Amino acid sequence: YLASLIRSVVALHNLINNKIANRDAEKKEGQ
Amino acid sequence: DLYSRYKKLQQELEFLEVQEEYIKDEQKNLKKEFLHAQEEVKRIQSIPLVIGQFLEAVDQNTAIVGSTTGSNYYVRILSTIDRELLKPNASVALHKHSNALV
Amino acid sequence: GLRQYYLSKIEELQLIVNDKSQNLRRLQAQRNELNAKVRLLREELQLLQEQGSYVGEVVRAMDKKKVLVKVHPEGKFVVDVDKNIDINDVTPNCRVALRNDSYTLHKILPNKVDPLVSLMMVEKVPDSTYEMIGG
Amino acid sequence: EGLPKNPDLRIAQLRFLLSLPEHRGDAAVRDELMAAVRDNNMAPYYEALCKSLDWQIDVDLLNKMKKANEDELKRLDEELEDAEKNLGESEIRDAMMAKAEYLCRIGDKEGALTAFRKTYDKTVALGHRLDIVFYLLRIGLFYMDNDLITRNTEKAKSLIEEGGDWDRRNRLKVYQGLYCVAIRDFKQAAELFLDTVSTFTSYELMDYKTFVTYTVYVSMIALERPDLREKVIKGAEILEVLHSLPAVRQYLFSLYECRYSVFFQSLAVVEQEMKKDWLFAPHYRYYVREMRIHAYSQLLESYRSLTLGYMAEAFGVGVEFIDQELSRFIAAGRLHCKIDKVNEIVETNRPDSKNWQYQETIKKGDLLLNRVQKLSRVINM
Amino acid sequence: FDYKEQLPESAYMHQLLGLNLLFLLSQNRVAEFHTELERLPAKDIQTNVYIKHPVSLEQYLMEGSYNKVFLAKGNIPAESYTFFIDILLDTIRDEIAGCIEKAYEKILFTEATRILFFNTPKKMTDYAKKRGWVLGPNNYYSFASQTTIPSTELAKQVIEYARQLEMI
Amino acid sequence: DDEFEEFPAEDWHVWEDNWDDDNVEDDFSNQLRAELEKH
Amino acid sequence: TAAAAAEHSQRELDTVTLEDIKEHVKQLEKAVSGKEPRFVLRALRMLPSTSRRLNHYVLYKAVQGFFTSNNATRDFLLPFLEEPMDTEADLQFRPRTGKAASTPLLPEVEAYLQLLVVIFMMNSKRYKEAQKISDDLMQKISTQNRRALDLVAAKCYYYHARVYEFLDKLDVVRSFLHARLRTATLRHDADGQATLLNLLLRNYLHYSLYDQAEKLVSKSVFPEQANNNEWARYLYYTGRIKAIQLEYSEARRTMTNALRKAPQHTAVGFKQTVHKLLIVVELLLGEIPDRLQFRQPSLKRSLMPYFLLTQAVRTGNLAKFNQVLDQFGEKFQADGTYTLIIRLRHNVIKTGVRMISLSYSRISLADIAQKLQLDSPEDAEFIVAKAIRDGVIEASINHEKGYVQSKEMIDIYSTREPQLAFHQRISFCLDIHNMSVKAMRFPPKSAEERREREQQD
Amino acid sequence: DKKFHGILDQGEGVLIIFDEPPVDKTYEAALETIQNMSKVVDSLYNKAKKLT
Amino acid sequence: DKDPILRRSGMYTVAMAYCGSGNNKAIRRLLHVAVSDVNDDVRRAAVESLGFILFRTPEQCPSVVSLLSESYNPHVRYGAAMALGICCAGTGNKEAINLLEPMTNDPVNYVRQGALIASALIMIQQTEITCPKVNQFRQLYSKVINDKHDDVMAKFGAILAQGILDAGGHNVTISLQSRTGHTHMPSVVGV
Repeated sequence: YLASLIRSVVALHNLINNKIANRDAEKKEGQ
Repeated sequence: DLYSRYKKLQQELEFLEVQEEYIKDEQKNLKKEFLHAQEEVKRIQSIPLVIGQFLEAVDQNTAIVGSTTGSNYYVRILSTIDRELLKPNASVALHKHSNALV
Repeated sequence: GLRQYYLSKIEELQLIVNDKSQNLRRLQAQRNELNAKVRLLREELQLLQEQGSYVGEVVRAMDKKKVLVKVHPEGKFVVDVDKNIDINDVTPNCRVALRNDSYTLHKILPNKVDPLVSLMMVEKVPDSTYEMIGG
Repeated sequence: EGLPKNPDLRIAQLRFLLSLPEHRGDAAVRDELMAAVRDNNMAPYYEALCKSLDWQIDVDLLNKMKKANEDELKRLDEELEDAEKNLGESEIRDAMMAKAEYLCRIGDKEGALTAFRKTYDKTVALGHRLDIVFYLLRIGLFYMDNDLITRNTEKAKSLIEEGGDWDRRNRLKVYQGLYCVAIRDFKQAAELFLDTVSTFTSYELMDYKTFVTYTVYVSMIALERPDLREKVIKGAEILEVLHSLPAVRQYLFSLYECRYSVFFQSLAVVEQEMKKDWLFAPHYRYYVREMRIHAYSQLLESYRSLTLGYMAEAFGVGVEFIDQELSRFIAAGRLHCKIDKVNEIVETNRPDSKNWQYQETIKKGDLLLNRVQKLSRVINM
Repeated sequence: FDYKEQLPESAYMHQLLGLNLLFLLSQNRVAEFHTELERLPAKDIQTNVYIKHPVSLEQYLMEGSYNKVFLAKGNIPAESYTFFIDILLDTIRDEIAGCIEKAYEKILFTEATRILFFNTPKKMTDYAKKRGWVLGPNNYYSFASQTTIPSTELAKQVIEYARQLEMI
Repeated sequence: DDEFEEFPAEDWHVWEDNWDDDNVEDDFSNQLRAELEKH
Repeated sequence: TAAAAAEHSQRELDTVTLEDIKEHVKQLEKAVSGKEPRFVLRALRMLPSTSRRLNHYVLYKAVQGFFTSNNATRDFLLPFLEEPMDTEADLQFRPRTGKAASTPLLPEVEAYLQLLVVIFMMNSKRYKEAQKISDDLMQKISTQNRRALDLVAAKCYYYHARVYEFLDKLDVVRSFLHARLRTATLRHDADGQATLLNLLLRNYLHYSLYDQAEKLVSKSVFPEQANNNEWARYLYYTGRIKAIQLEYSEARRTMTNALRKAPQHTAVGFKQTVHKLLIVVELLLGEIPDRLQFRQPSLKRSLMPYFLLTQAVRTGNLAKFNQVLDQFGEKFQADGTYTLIIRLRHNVIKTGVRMISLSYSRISLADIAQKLQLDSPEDAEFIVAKAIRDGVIEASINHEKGYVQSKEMIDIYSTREPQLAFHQRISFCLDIHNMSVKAMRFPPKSAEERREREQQD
Repeated sequence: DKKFHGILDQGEGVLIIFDEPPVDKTYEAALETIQNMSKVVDSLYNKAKKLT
Repeated sequence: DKDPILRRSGMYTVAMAYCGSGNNKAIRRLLHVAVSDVNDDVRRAAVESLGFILFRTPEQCPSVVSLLSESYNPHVRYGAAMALGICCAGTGNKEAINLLEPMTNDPVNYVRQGALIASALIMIQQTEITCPKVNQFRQLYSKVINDKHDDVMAKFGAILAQGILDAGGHNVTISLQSRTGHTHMPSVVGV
């Protein structure tokens, strides 16, 4: 359970980073 | 025109069946070949290579290394190398001929 | 009635093709990323056998796109700059990579430690402030 | 000596007292607070306090304080401009730091904060940066700004790490222990207070008597018997200050050596003063409950069974009251026994610590899983 | 319920609705009971005796207040409620007997009569023969008849964990 | 996005949030005083 | 010149809102041209702000020019919309003079503008011409049939249902709304289907036809591809239905999901209602709400009655419970909870029994009755026996001596319960990881070097 | 004072002595890790909601 | 069958049997073999077989051939190039030409050869206005031929490409189906 929770938090961090990169790229393209 | 939308029916079948499983097995075999490619690029770590010191990192895939022969070179670094081990002044293994951080 | 029949099934199929197209574009993106990664590795094995590039410090920039460079640890050459670096950016006392055969300045590496910085690091005068001073 | 009492925490104490319903009208408290207000020309703070407490604004006094504050601010801005033009960076910093100091001394939270941020931007001395950070931390204690407190605590830790000022490190220990007491983190409060008991110098916050009182309270509620024995019951400084203090020494030693029902009169008096105190006020009920649970556990640990009659005799309380209290705590799950009521007798048991750890793991994992799921919904959509 | 307005309502409405609630309770359709009960207006549920007796009877049944459930037999705000209440009493006798089965490591007879709300030892003996008891060899109905790792289910769960981890 | 106007609205502590401080009870000082007085 | 200054401020706001609606309608026609509907969702995201700024007959100033090819609309819109615009106003700002190519206005844009008219009537608080014009819009959209039109149709459906809500007669819409739900289910439009189902469930709840709503939920399938707000409303309605039908676990999960999916910056009324009912449902299952809800400023005075209810139930004595009932019934009728709260009476019985069993090994039946604050000890007897049967308690009753002796509380960690708890948690964590990995969106994405390498070699 | 794990039965007048099991370090580390990862999740709030 | 040559024979047999039919089962089999089978020659043969099967609808091939051309295996890329050439032979498909243009100047001699040959097959009997890439590809062919950088197989591809472009005195087109819509068996066999 501890490892699964840690993995879930890491996956959420990866998703946050991916969405941040996506918005940055889209905004730069729109610029 | 509406039986042309039946043409669109067969178009839908074409997208659905032909391409989905195609990409599925394509990415499966691409994972297989990725493992094979990593094991192949291991080839550059051949035993007879010269030792050096990792001075500075320029890019994610390039760095300056002082070879033990006396000179120092700005050269690419193997991707399959733990960058946490590239501490300052850390001893590294440079390719004998290409002189890259292997 | 049959016109409505057709248009109904046609719209059903339009929805099916639309969602399947989103799905297939996602799958194609995944596949392209993986294939690019693998191709990058396989070309990496090939392009790591290239000669490593020397590192030399520019001492003076000539005309006609040539730069006087001291290559570590022996040798002072004049190298033609590559056609990707504005010669105006090779100001003296800066590290630059030189291609192995036929030395050719092809990159401006991060600047060497300033001689003054090195001298002050050797001298090691402890940093001070008025609040450390008292009396 | 300690850092300046610019955001005087005694003013916050008096405001909290006047906020309490049994002191909303205390003549002495009101008069002392007004003495401080008129002595420091707290015009903005006086206006805000009158608004909050529904008092009548003494327009004449407010106007005179406002004129005094405006004159001071104008004069000190003139000094700042003179330092800008003629004098150097150190003089500029001194002038604008004085402006921040006066904006605190007139209880102007936002202006003082902005002035301190500008001063910290324009300051070059690590010690002076720590002084500014401690000013901000004291403002945070005054206004119970938890975000400000945590941010400035991290800032102070970072600044101390370089420089290694142990005096500043001990001062930060005292400040962080005060914050931990405020937020009901008694374990860390006791840890910090015991670390800094022999090096306390922060008189800007509170006297050594009150510091040792708080240290003894948090140590009793947090530490186990061996640690309490080694630290509080034998620390030379704690023992001397407890010799000075007639009451808290009796409270601590009664708890330690099992003199019961005197522990309860002590707990009642300390509860009253805890309720009076602004720092311990929204934790006095919790502290009393925890101390009662600790006393019951201490009495019950060394006996397989113990009659409710014996419990009541030891604690001086009645059998029915001790029975109801004990049953309440057992239902809460903070006592390791059961009580047989047909023939009153309390029988203890020894549940393995694995059960407690599993319950705590489930609870904390549920909190963190709820947080993770909330984050997931926030991001995915 | 349908034709609100255009109708002046019937005084018998609340009585008959309470009778319907009694019927639902007797047949033990609690969900439908509560659903229809929600139809009754607030003050009708709270004050009107005809709607209070059914809801109160369900409250007592859920709590286990079988004494007050039995006293409902005397309460009976409308005599027509007897029919739907007798069957509920018999079902409640069964439920009480189940409570007795699970609890009461040992129980006697003279008091078990009042516990089961019976009034005749012949009825007691017939009911004991129903299901089955020990008859009280010492006048005590001693119905005190109170490992195996779920390895298969646990292995299925662990394999599910593995599959959910490896389909990445 | 949506203000959720379908429904009406009625005009309108970093420590662990526990449901035990809520008990309605006189101060422990008062409780102990009463117990001692009746003792 | 306060009047003139206010008029000028109003006129500049009119220009701003006019250009805003220009941009919105532009989005609409470019959406229908490009075949991508969600552009209409982007346009419709600002219905609240547009409605808030939709006053002073700015929509008159607009429609008088827009609605040039659909003169059949003026006959109704203008008489209800008056002619309050100043004589000249020196503006003359229109869609190229309200004239592009004599083309009929796109049905989506016409529906959008007429929805603006309907919501302006909503704000004006005159719900008769609003009803008539809403019926006219319904006829228009029923005649029309377009995919990009489904979103505006959904918004129109919701606002028309709101008009009839204010009319106080929703049973009249019942038939038309339900038939149009059937139409939107036959034609696969998830947004329309979801909104229609939500409005039908709201009507059923308003008339207290929980059994009807139960069948509707059972035999209707909600579209999984619905927005967070329709999901929140549907989950709330389903949770209330389950709570009344005595499916408390389903009530808890659906209602918690509704709270989580509701917007967190607005919808204070929805949050208050969901928190109240969820507090009731938790308290009914036995789980007790956390103090965070009652500490929340948004909803604190609203939950005080429920706060005292929670205190009473958790304390576990029917005295405090029934006094609390007595004081705070009125709010419980303003909301509607009698059945749930008296099921909570039973649950306070259960909680008192649980506390007594946990804290006591042996205790007389009279003491149990006293601590449960019950009637005669025989009732406490039967309650305790029923609890032991149900499994609330594991104890055994000694009637001869008239007490209750509890079990030894078999060490749980040596059983499978920790495995089950950790299994639920592990499954959910793995689900979170899988959902995140699936959600990660990957955005779409030299030979001179090749030749140079070949030549240098 | 925890100098030995036992309990004093006054009634009979005996001294029961328990071979108290050691405290599991795995659960201690798991709880501390849960706390630290809660700090991590707070930092993730700070990054996401402020940026996202 | 065990033999890779027998497997390639199976791929070609599928191609011939289902030529023009666009049978989804044949497409599935050929594409799965091109993906997962362990021999590069048969992978290339499978891609070419898919090209054969899809010529009645030249608009469909571009997608799959693009996915297989911006791809992993040099043989798979080459097979995609020939699939495009076979599919669009005589059509001058702008999409196919755009797909093949990057393929030229690929890091593989035979891949460049196949891309050039397929490009010429597509622009068979074409002109500038019909498709604005004929001059680009003609000058590319000429430079490749009169260069020494390029590999011998790239030179072979360029010569064959010029021959195809100017095939039949530039008075002939390659169509796998007759002008009346009947599959042209001589053309299928020839290709």
